[PDB]
Amino acid sequence: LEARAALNQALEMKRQGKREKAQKLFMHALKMDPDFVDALTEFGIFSEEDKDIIQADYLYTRALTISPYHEKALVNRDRTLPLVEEIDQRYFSIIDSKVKKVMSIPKGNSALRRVMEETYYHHIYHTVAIEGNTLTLSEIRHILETRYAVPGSSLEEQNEVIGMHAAMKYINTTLVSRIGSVTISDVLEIHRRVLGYVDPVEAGRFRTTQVLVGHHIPPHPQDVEKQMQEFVQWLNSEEAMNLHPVEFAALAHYKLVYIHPFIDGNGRTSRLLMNLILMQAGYPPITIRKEQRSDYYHVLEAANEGDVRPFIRFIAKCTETTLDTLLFATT
Amino acid sequence: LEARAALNQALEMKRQGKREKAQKLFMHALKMDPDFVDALTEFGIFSEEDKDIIQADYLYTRALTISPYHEKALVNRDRTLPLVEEIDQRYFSIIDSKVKKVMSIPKGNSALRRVMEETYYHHIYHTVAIEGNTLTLSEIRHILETRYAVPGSSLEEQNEVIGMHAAMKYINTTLVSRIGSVTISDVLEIHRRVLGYVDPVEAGRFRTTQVLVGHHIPPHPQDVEKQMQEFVQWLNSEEAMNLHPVEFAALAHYKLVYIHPFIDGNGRTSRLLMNLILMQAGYPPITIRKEQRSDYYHVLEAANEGDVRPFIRFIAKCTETTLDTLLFATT
Ligand SMILES: [Mg+2]
Ligand SMILES: [Mg+2]
Repeated sequence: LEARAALNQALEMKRQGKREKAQKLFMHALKMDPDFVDALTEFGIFSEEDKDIIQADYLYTRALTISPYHEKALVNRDRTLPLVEEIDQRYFSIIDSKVKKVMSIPKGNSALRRVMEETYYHHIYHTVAIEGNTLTLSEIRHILETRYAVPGSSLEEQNEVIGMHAAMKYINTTLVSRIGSVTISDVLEIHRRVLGYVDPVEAGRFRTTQVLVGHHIPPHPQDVEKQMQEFVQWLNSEEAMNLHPVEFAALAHYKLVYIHPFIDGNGRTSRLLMNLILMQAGYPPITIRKEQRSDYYHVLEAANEGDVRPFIRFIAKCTETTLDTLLFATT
Repeated sequence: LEARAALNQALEMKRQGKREKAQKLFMHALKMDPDFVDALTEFGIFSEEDKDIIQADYLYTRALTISPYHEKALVNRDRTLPLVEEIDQRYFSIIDSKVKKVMSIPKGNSALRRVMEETYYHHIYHTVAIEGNTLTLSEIRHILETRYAVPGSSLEEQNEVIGMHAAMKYINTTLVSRIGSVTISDVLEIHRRVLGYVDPVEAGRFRTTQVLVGHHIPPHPQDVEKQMQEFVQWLNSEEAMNLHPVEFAALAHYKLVYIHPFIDGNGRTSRLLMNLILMQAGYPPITIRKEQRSDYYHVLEAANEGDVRPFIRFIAKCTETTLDTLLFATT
């Protein structure tokens, strides 16, 4: 048991007062056994000493999903759960007050006008770049302003960009202002534009083949439609409307990605649905940056393994970064 | 009546023995009055002297569609109608025997192999060039071989080309060899690929707005579906199967263009349907050349004004040119 060995080194290393070695030893131990209950528990206690309550609670919560009767994780989780709820609520309150300031700024303001036009091309850049698109911000600007092809670049990559433009224009023209319930048709019409210029056969229609997505196996094609019916019901439900808008938008994003209803364009379509929910709640649209790709996939994995909270927190931080930029620009 | 004046000059000019002036004077007169019964009749008699029986009969036939009791057109038409039927049949027999020779040539032949690969890119070039696409044969070859964009050319123009490639590949993979009836779905699946990369919203769905096409007003959108049902019924009918394949393929082309079922891609889709019918009858695919555009539109106009025979003859000549090239190349 190299797992059981690595932990005892980590605990010894902590006792001595070497945080950095202990840190790595805890990580090494959980790489060797990701379901190692005592390693999660002891790394949690360690994290609380650095004042990282959220991480400690994530670890205790994970431990219990494996061994729900582990006494040391249970006693600790019972303390941290209500505490982390309060910390998470307090962060939503900081976001709420930062949105109030941004909502207040006069609509004509020359600074706010400049920022919003840049973030349009910026959103297209990052949302395609995240899927492996190699086009630059300026190349994307050239494609959308002139409608002419960029030299020595794949037509497919350029068609992903005009697809994103057509989808966002459709959302802003037809959906953002529309009052009433979201429909499966709304999602199909978004996808039709996202993927239409790349794969017109598959655009606007459900995946017909089972796939692997990282370590995720999504619903079988035969179940995709019913899962999407249950999803849009949730989008229109009472409990969804009573969530904080950032949590509602984050969970809508995660649920759609989990279902993976299309052969491709699931990520791009989910990030558009997120921004529709946020904008309908009077939030600004947010952009998960190309550089955040690895963090993005890590919090999706944590959600798949049973805890969606790090994903929600990740979307909350993206939402705060977006607001900070707008406030800064108009201050 | 400048019409009545121009004719009398033409007749006088013919009496004297000046064919060229008379020719132009007859044309000038029919420009001024396209329904001028005596001008059509007298130009017909003139055409018979040059041994142009087909033109003379076209003119007599046109005269009678205006004035069905004009005695001089009627006596002439009654003579030329059965004669032109025989001449048209004899041309179909020359085409039939030229197809027999081409069908015979060994399938492995290195010369036949070379020709057919060139005509693929050649077909895409002419079918898009006819619709106003400014891309060159080599630019089209670069787009389809590399999938990379050509410098300083519109994405739309390049997407028309990958659409044509996807449609032709689909036809050859799924339709050409398939046995049984053609369906409306087959036509929608062709259109889905033809227009999918340019207009994914409209690809594979019937026109929802009334349009003008030259001087042609097609069926109103509310009638498009029923007209397409009647059209595919005709495609699968007994009378269609008993037509000469060239006449069947030409009339299928004309009927679909007349209905104009889509917002765009009607021409490209009709030329594909023509080549599917020809190839299923063991004919080679044909290409209406960019340079023939004006002749093409002239015979479509003659069909709209009540005589489809010049259109059928035009497709027959295109079919003979195609065969002559193949025979030449392998001789
Ligand atoms: Mg590049
Ligand atoms: Mg050019």
